[PDB]
Amino acid sequence: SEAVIKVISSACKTYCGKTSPSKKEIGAMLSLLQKEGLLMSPSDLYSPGSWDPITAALSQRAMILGKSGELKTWGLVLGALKAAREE
Repeated sequence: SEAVIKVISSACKTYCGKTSPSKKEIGAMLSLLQKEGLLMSPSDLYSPGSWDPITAALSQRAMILGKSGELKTWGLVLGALKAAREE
């Protein structure tokens, strides 16, 4: 909502680098992860046990609707966290 955008922006930069997303990207993806009912708060990203219902949905709408405007962001924000919760 304001902090998470940065709390995760620093992680993706250390797990991806320049390839990482942007404050504009994540910010938009978040609003979508809250409207779809997939998340109740921006801090929900700290729940690695909810990435399942959040990864299948995004990949489902993209494969079906034909647009991964939010997937490209999820995959990135995930590729970083997944590594942060492994060490």
